[PDB]
Amino acid sequence: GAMGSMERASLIQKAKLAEQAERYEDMAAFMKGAVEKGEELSCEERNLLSVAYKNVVGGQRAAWRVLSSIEQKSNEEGSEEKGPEVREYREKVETELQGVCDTVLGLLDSHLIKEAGDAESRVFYLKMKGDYYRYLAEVATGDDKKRIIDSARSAYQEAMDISKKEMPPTNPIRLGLALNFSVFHYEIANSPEEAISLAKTTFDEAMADLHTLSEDSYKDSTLIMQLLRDNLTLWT
Amino acid sequence: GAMGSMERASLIQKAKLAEQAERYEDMAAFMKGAVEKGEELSCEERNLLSVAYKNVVGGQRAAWRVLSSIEQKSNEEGSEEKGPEVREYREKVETELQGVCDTVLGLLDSHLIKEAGDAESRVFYLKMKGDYYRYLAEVATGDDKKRIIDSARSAYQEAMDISKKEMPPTNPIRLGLALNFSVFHYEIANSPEEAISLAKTTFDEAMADLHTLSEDSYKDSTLIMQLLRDNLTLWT
Amino acid sequence: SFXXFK
Amino acid sequence: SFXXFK
Ligand SMILES: [Mg+2]
Ligand SMILES: [Mg+2]
Ligand SMILES: [Mg+2]
Ligand SMILES: [Mg+2]
Repeated sequence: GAMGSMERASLIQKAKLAEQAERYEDMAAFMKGAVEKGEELSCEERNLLSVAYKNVVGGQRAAWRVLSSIEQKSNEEGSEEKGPEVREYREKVETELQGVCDTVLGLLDSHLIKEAGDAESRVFYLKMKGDYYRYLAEVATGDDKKRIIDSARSAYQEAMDISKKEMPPTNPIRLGLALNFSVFHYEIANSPEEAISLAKTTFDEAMADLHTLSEDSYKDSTLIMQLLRDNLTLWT
Repeated sequence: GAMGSMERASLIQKAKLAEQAERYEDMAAFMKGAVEKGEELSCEERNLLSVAYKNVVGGQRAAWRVLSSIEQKSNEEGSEEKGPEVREYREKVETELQGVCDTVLGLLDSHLIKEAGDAESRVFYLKMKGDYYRYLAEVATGDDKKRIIDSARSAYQEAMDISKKEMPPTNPIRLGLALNFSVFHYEIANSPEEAISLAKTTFDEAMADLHTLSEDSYKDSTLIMQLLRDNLTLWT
Repeated sequence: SFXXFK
Repeated sequence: SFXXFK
């Protein structure tokens, strides 16, 4: 493990630099080495981890979608045989994507989730687990697709259960979890009504709690509530 | 060489897909494998090669500049000692950048330039040689800096010499070469007056030749002439 | 979807 | 600076 010779604090330091330089592969590798030091992550460090791998897998997912779209057009009416190259390259990007998700899932299993006792950290990491299974779901086609989907569902649900018990309904992690689980329902689970019910209930419960908030926290929560609003306007 | 088992045509095909997916590292590796097949490149293939490596090194250069800026601020007045990490990471990006340039320079020496007999191809590749030495110049500091700069100068000049003899002054490769050699003068060679003289002479000679052009070629040439205009407005 | 809380 | 001619 090639970050093994770097100080934990230096990895975190370089992750922040990598973010500034928009060098997100680097950022993710620095944060992976930081996790493998074996210590729990602080709030700020958890944010670095998720921003890094979100950017990395986000480019992969965008590329996969472009290539999957081309490949579907190669299957269509009046479409000239172009060889195995579109499939081949979509598969190469897919396998790369799948390896990033497996790497993130591996960090969470070994051993971030099990050492996360506080609600803010446990919910954060279980939401990540749901998110990275959801990205595997987006590209899965075999039999295993159902099992990937269930695994995403199960992480999101455990996270939902904890967040409802332990966090205010304006909490930005709770809000973002609900948003993403609703996206899961709409885009993965073929459950748009659940997606809409969850987004609306989450939005309405946060609205009723905003009065408890300082001006800065109000800003943090209403940003994500707007994202719920955006999906509901898209979905209805 | 890990593209060695792929068909030349399949590499070109996948390079085009990679461009569409904005997967430019991939695109560059496909085009490197295509070059190493040993055949001359067509016009369209030469464009793929330069778009690919421009995007790759362009991200590197942007990152290097961010990190070099941070590092210079760490050297300033009232600036707290932060350790060797900013330097270390700027060096890592620098070395990566230097390897991409060396890879491009290596393709041109082995053996694109020497087999390029036509003016459009020879000028294209010598401009690339100038460009990738100029990127090495941007980060060079040792004694070798002068020699890198001369090497950039020398490629640009040979390309300028051929383009003047063999191409119309509206030719987009000739125009882009002049633009970049002028940037070389301004940004690398500490010769802003030369930079301005070259941009203005190039612009004025193209303007007088635009009447010879079809509507599509007029569009191609005036785009780059506008870029000359932009630099002159920046520089004067 | 949404993922770096202030 | 400038580098894919139509
Ligand atoms: Mg230590
Ligand atoms: Mg596959
Ligand atoms: Mg062959
Ligand atoms: Mg160096």
